[PDB]
Amino acid sequence: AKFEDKVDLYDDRGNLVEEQVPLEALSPLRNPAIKSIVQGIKRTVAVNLEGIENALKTAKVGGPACKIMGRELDLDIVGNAESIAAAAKEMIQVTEDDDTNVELLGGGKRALVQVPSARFDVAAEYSAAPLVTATAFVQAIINEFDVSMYDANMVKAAVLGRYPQSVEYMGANIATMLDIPQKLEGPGYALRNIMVNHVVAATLKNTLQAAALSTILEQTAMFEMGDAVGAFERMHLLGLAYQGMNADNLVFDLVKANGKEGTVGSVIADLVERALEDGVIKVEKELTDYKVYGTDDLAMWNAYAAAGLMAATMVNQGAARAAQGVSSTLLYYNDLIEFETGLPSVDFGKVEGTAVGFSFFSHSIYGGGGPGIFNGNHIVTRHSKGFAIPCVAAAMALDAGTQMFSPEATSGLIKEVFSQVDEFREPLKYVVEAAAEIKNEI
Amino acid sequence: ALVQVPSARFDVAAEYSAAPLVTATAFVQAIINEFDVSMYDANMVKAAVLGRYPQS
Amino acid sequence: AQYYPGTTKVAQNRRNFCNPEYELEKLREISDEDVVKILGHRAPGEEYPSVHPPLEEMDEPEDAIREMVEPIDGAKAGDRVRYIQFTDSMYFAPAQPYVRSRAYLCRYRGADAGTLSGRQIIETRERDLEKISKELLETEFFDPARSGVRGKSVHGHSLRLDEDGMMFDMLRRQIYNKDTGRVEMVKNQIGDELDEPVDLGEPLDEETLMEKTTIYRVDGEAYRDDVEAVEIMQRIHVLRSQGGFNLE
Amino acid sequence: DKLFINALKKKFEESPEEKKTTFYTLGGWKQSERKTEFVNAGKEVAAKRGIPQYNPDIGTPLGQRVLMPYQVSTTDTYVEGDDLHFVNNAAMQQMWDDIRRTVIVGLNHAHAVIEKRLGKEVTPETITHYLETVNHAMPGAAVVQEHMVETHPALVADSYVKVFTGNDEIADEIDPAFVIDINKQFPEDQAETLKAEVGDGIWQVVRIPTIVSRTCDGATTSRWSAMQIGMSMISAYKQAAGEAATGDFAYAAKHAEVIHMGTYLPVRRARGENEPGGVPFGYLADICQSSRVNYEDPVRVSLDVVATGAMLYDQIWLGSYMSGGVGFTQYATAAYTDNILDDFTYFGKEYVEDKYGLCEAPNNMDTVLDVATEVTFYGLEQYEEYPALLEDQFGGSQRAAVVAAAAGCSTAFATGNAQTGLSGWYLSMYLHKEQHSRLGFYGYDLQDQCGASNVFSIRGDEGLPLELRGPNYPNYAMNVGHQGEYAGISQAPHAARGDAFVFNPLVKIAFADDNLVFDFTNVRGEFAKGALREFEPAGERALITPA
Amino acid sequence: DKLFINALKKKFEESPEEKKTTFYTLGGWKQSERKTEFVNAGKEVAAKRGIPQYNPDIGTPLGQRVLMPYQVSTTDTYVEGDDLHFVNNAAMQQMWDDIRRTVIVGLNHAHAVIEKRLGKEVTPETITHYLETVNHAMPGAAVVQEHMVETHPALVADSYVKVFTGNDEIADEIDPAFVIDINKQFPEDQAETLKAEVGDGIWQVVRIPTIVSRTCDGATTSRWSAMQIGMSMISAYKQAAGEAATGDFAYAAKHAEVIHMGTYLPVRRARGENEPGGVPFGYLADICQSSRVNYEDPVRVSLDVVATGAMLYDQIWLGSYMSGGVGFTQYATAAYTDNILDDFTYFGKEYVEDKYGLCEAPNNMDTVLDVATEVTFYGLEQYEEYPALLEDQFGGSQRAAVVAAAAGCSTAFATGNAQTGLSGWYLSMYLHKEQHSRLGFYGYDLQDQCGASNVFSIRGDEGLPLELRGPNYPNYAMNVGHQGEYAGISQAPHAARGDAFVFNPLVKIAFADDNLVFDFTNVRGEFAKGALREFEPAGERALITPA
Ligand code: F43
Ligand code: F43
Ligand SMILES: C[C@@H](OP(=O)(O)O)[C@H](NC(=O)CCCCCCS)C(=O)O
Ligand SMILES: O=S(=O)(O)CCS
Ligand SMILES: O=S(=O)(O)CCS
Ligand SMILES: [Cl-]
Ligand SMILES: [K+]
Ligand SMILES: [K+]
Ligand SMILES: [K+]
Ligand SMILES: [K+]
Ligand SMILES: [Mg+2]
Ligand SMILES: [Mg+2]
Ligand SMILES: [Mg+2]
Ligand SMILES: [Mg+2]
Ligand SMILES: [Mg+2]
Ligand SMILES: [Mg+2]
Ligand SMILES: [Mg+2]
Ligand SMILES: [Mg+2]
Ligand SMILES: [Mg+2]
Ligand SMILES: [Mg+2]
Ligand SMILES: [Xe]
Ligand SMILES: [Xe]
Ligand SMILES: [Xe]
Ligand SMILES: [Xe]
Ligand SMILES: [Xe]
Ligand SMILES: [Xe]
Ligand SMILES: [Xe]
Repeated sequence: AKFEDKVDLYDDRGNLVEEQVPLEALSPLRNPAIKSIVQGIKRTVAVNLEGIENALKTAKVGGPACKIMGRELDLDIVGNAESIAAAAKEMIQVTEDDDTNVELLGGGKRALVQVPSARFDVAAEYSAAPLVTATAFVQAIINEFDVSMYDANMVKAAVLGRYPQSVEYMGANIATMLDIPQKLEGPGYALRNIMVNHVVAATLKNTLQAAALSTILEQTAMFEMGDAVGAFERMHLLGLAYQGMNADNLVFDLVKANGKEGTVGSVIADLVERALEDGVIKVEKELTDYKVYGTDDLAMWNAYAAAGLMAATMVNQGAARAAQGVSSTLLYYNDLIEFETGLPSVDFGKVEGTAVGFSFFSHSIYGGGGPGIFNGNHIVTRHSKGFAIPCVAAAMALDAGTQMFSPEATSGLIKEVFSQVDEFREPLKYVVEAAAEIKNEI
Repeated sequence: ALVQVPSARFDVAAEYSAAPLVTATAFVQAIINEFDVSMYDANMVKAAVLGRYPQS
Repeated sequence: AQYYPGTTKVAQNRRNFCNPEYELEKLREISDEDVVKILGHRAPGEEYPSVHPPLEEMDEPEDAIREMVEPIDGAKAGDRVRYIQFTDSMYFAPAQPYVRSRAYLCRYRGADAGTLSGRQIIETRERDLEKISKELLETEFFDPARSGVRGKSVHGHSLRLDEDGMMFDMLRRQIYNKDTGRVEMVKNQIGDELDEPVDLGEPLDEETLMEKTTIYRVDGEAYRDDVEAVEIMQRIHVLRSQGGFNLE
Repeated sequence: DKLFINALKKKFEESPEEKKTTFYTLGGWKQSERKTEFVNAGKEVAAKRGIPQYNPDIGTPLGQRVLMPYQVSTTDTYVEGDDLHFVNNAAMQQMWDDIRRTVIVGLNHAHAVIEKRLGKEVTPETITHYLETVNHAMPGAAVVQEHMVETHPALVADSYVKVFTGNDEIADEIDPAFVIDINKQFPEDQAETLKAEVGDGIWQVVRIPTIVSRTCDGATTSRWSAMQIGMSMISAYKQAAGEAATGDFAYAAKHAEVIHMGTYLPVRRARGENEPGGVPFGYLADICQSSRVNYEDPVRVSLDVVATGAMLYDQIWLGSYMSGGVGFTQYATAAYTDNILDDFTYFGKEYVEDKYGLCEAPNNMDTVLDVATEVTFYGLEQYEEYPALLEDQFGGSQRAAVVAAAAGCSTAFATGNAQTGLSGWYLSMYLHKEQHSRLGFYGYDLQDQCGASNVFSIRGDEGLPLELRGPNYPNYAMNVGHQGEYAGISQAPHAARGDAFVFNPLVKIAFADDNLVFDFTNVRGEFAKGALREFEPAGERALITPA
Repeated sequence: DKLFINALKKKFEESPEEKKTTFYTLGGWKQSERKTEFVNAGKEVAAKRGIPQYNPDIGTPLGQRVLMPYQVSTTDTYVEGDDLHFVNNAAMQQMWDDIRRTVIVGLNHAHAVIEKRLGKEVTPETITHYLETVNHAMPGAAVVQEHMVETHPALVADSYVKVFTGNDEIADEIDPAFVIDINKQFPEDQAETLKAEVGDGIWQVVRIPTIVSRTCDGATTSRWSAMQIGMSMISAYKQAAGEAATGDFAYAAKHAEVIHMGTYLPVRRARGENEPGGVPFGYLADICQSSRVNYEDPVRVSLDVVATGAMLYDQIWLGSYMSGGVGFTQYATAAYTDNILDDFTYFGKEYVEDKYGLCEAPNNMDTVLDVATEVTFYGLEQYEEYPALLEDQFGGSQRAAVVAAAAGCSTAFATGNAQTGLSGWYLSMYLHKEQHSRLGFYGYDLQDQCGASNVFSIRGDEGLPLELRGPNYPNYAMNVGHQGEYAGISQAPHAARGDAFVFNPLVKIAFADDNLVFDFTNVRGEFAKGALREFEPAGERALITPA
């Protein structure tokens, strides 16, 4: 291992799972579960057969309020989903014994489609899962009913939308958690252009699991972006471990100590207290009735601070059961702790900066929206390198129904299909088990 | 310098930009460390390697 | 907790506003109906409108965090999220926008605090907002002349005062009575006329304003004279800079 | 006789069947009043600025042949080609500005936020108050803050917001000044279709100022619209001027229920929303309002769309956005002047109805071979029978687009399906290329050689109903003489069917408005009016200039 | 006295130091000549179009306080803030049009194709002939084909092509009408630097017509330029009109030796080239021509760049392209009116000059802590000592941008390095926020809290010298009160050093051109002239519209 840190791994309940695990057992570069989650995210597609059938029945294809009168086709797609799904699987798969998965849901209304990994070993990116799935189901539908050459193009429009006139699959009746590569704010951002609501949908509103999946996706993107390389690698792993994986039970314990009566300020005071006890910080000098704290390990202070930030979101937005205040917590947890200690806030102010504009663009006329529509690829929330969005995911998870644009409104298809994948639903359980199983191979 | 970024980074990556991005920051950091380039001048090493990104 | 550095009265007042163990001075008594009237989200005695069903009528997912974080009463009831917003004159109002937000999240649970140059806001569950509002209105958070409750048209924090020492208000929600020396709130925060105005008490004396204010000014206590407070801000700037480079 | 005979006889001294004439003795550019104006203007320009500009002695000497007048089809107006250059034609520029500066924005999500999140009531009275507020705010005026500085109302007088809904009773409770009345703008059968498509939905048609659209880009429109919608929602519904719920309105207005005229473009032709390349052919047909005033002549409806599209897609988009310079005036004019395309297309319509009856032909390849071959042979024979016609449309590309448009539209008249019409378009090209051993310019039939195979393909970036295709469809992204004709073929089967719209009913209604500056019910008449310098555009700065 | 005292006295009755005034008794909007004009215009506009528009009774009543006049800095012109709205100010619109319609295109690759691939000679004689051909062709006129319809020369009189070269001999050989003479437009030391940067290279400055730029978009510019370059190369150098080599010229003109004003933008803010978001801060500093006329006053040079950038980036780009409506005229005016930023910056220059001497300070954090703290405290103290000044710049964001700009520019004056100047900018915000317990609007210091850490970062989308940053730098992509000030800080160190350019010498030379419509040597004077409605823009359609 490159680094000497070890961490104690805890479950969502707050129970010790494995003691003294090398930090890099949690690294996306080494952890087999993270590799599995990331590859799953790349290759999974939800197909809305009911939607495809209704689009064809009405010729409502190609985007909102769009319809071509006279193109209507009455095909019983949902009635023949099994035959259609089986025919499509034969085209999607590379061999009979590979990891292709095609599973019908909702009595044939939706279909979870997992494209084989082999296809991606020889692909540049991830557009293979949506494109191969789309054409496979288009051909299966056409063959199922012997749709004529003259009408088949409507089946294509019903499945994939206005592409390629539009750059996106505008009006498509398939869904992925990744968006198209052209929409990346920068190279290596693909794992960041995953809406918070998609994560909350997949984790079925589980606070700690939503935090973990989001942290997993964000920090893995930091590796693909090159941010977690060289001098900064340890900072990002410690942030992944302590903020997203509940390492040493710090997030869990902080929430336990402040859940009944606590506030952002009380969580800060206990975190600062814990850091002193664990030797992470020490009094560097004293001013008039004020103590300036220092540290010989900024990366570790930042991770401790990242843990408290998560705990404060859970305490603050948890007490409100309303996600909107997470933009406030991300800001003033960091503002307060800096003047509490004299040490820089999480991500050296990047989280505070993201919170400033995040607050603005979730309470103003100019753009953004509710917390659930943001993501790491959003111009508003791309600035902190993994330390902010997982808190937004935890907050939306704690939301009891105060948001008009909730995961049910913008990610219903994700909520039905992606949540069926065990690794996506409970990533923390899989990543921790994988970490333990490689603890002595690192 | 010919650089081949390890296959392992791409098994856990969505696409292919890790190759230029991991290489760029690695060589940027190595140059800075080789000559102890100062905090005040290091940003020029970054421009020399990767250009006007991310304004462009 | 230290909250904030510095050796001026301002620094101490900033510390006091954040410290939950500091008892904010109660300067006036406001009726519950007057708070509901000032807020303007519902009529006094009107039922709390619900944004979603009660939490006990819902079956929340088994979630260790949900079980450990006690919801505020308004969230249990399913109350809407409403707001109260204050403008603070730069001429020595006791509370200022950053001071408020920092203090709110030290003192109050489930708070969504927003800070701006001419307005500071908190959003939370309606019934809980009303009790927060009572304290924000009754204590040294508020002065009837140098502070104003404004849901819109907040212009005034940076404007000169009028002949009476009142802060400018495009909508004149708070009226100074020159015959009595007291301030009355003729309209609600959004600017809708009230049937019965709300007595807001006498403005604080210029000497008391400087005693309680949290803004630094050359004609009060200058920030540049609070050398230890400036030093911590410079320290934070330097450490932030070094952390972002991290290749020394 | 033939609809183009009048135009040809006014263009030349000789009869239209005479295969010989005399050249070189016309005086060059001196034969033309417009070239004379240009030469004198060029002299004044160079003198004033100190740099040579327009100079007839540069390059080759124009006017060794007759520099022709052009009849704008369906009019009796005759102008020189320069008058139909988009730079010289304010009607053409305003047509694009009126599209570029328009966006459709729902109020349904917004009204749900108002009632569910804020707990306030939405009524026709609250909507009217909101609409009066947004019509103050949308041109650039303030409603909340003190010391706001605002746009000059007379410079932004063309900016406003209207609404429409399929619910007649709701519509009648809203102040009619703000309502696009579907019953008043559309014939009964079409109005019933459109109102049934919209149902209880309420949709805003927002038009931002032309002066802003010209100062900025098309991607400005939906943002500008959203800011002033947002401010008017704050004002009319008395929410905090910037609270959490305000964000829901911004997301609704900018994303959740916004309908752009055009989608953004990929990086090689990088462009934001509401640029010509993002406007699919089906939208273009629906923006053109011929359908609701000429619905008993499917040829007229289809060719009004062709004129709309040929001008926009070829002269402004491909001829400037994607290239520039002299540009592609004549490429586009061949499709809306001299009644040539009208003659060819009226022949096909009569052929289809005599043989099949409109829409009654089988939708298969048999109909494609029949109709497209017959109409192609008719069109090409006119060029052989009339030398004046062949000299008028001298560019092979011009003739290909006109002949194939008549063949394609006629095939769609027969089948009622735009996709078989598109197949007929490509067959027309193949027959044309073999008949005359020529077709268009060096790269004209890139899409045409790809054409046949991609008409009915279903693959990723190949398969798409014609109505959904547009200037960004891969094969179509580069070349003149196609896009405007494709929009016509998109309209053709729906015009024969009597359909109220081609692809989007909200887009159709959004331009059935009398408050537009350009009259989309009479595109070609507007082009003629612009040519004569009788069109008054919006967005001029005369009010803020010394003279 | 303070440079802003004059504006304060002409704005309010009280002396600038007075702490009390009276409100509510001014008559609302009736106090203002401009608001009265707007009210009457809205009445005429609403009546004429049949839809309510500007109405002072909508929303809250403006003018409970004094609606202030603004002095344009470095002028004696006083106008109401509405006259500095870009929609109401033709000078501001023309400034952006002159940038948007400009592209720089080398002739070096082209001349190599001519001699190496075609085997023809290039000489000053052929270059002049080509330049006479291209100035006929570039506005939209023909040089090769018969029967071409062209643009009206008077509508496109602002379009032309010039060249410059560092080789004085070659420059003298070319007809001076087509030459930007570096020796005549720059002082001796700057001219020598610029000529050494360009060497024997020959570069065209192409400006396409304003009327086209307003009809289309910024990505049109380099394409339009390339078409007419290509047509003029065919003509002047007698190649086949469309052979293999013709493609080499198009590739070189559209990609190989083209310099855009702005690079394209990513999808969320999808935009083509030559839009404001793509113009890096260093280019904007170099587009501004103050450096070559005010080079003995580094404050004046730096703040003319601030005015250039504040208007373009905040009012047109962020206030319209990226939002719209009333917009942010005041957010930008704070940086170029009432001589307020000038007072703060001249103080910092003087403070740096007394303590270090310009450019003699160590380039480290010690200098940042010293200069940015001192200047920040000076600026904020003025707002405390003068109540009028605080009421003048009533928005916290306005004060933040002005104070930090002076602090940043001052620090760069000391170090000669823009990156430490940027560090000072952020230090000023942290002190400002703590002094007054407020800073800007809801999301003003997103980039400012990221600021310190990202000034010296080297990571992928974090590290960049300030000159290379621009409106698309991630932290900077959203918010007013920064971008134009950043262009000033970018200029700050170069102005102190006497540098002829900040970031690109070709961009610097390309706007040292007396045939531009907007005079970039006196940006703020031009804004004042537009405010008075004395500026005559290009691109008007009056010639082709009725009287
Ligand atoms: C120089 C090129 C190569 C190229 O890339 N484009 C050219 C020229 C370009 C220039 C000519 C402007 C000028 O004269 O200065 C412009 C106007 C584009 C521009 N730069 O603004 C144009 N052609 Ni061309 N170009 C046209 C056409 C044509 C037709 C002309 C055939 C004939 O017999 O006259 C042929 C292609 C073909 O044979 O199919 C053609 C080729 C050519 N075209 C050959 C020159 C041919 C020659 O030496 O005469 N164009 C047309 O076919 C009609 C429309 C016409 C366009 C102007 C308008 O639309 O009004 C113009 C479209
Ligand atoms: C409604 C919002 C929420 C939002 O997203 N933008 C608003 C309003 C928006 C609107 C106001 C137009 C109108 O009045 O109808 C416009 C003009 C943008 C637009 N849509 O055209 C604008 N603000 Ni605002 N906005 C401004 C500002 C401000 C300052 C005003 C502080 C004060 O004391 O007056 C504060 C932020 C702060 O406190 O720091 C502010 C907030 C707010 N601003 C609050 C309304 C506050 C209120 O109730 O009065 N703006 C400024 O700080 C100065 C520049 C000014 C902008 C207009 C210009 O640049 O000329 C305008 C920029
Ligand atoms: C955030 C983003 O909005 P969306 O969340 O994508 O709707 C973005 N707007 C902006 O950045 C607005 C900037 C100008 C208005 C605020 C200036 S402080 C845009 O439209 O692309
Ligand atoms: O001559 S080409 O066929 O290249 C096209 C002329 S527009
Ligand atoms: O109140 S907000 O800061 O959102 C508006 C700033 S223009
Ligand atoms: Cl678990
Ligand atoms: K830290
Ligand atoms: K008003
Ligand atoms: K010519
Ligand atoms: K434009
Ligand atoms: Mg080690
Ligand atoms: Mg569990
Ligand atoms: Mg404790
Ligand atoms: Mg070093
Ligand atoms: Mg005749
Ligand atoms: Mg015959
Ligand atoms: Mg007085
Ligand atoms: Mg004096
Ligand atoms: Mg976009
Ligand atoms: Mg001295
Ligand atoms: Xe994969
Ligand atoms: Xe497909
Ligand atoms: Xe670090
Ligand atoms: Xe809600
Ligand atoms: Xe990098
Ligand atoms: Xe029709
Ligand atoms: Xe300079």
